[PDB]
Amino acid sequence: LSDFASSVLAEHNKKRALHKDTPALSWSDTLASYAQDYADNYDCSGTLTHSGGPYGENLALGYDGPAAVDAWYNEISNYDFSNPGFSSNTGHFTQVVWKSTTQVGCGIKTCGGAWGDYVICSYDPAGNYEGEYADNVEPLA
Ligand SMILES: [Mg+2]
Repeated sequence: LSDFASSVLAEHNKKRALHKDTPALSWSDTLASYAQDYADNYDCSGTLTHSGGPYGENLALGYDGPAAVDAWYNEISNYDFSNPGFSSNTGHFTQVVWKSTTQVGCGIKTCGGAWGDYVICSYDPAGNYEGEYADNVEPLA
């Protein structure tokens, strides 16, 4: 794996191990080809829009690879494990730790000095299935 791929995969697994019964991810070359193509074509507008593809997806603007994973994960501060499910400010975290997700692949592209890096990670199987959060988003162990 490349330095970007290794550091990003490692950051996912460092976080997932903090949670009960959550296995590590592996890198997928096909997922990364998908994500890097979307990163290649990103319009550097400052707006984050999902690709609408078949995989799970996390997006960030202004962080390198590992720092993006860190920011996604830090949404745990808004997650109420007593009331699991989706919210606009927890969906990145729940995809990072989604138990049934087994593979991740990501891409990156600079958007200049005013935006920093655009980072997209694609996930297979996808996370954030409504009604399945309790089975796939475990509490801190
Ligand atoms: Mg996103």
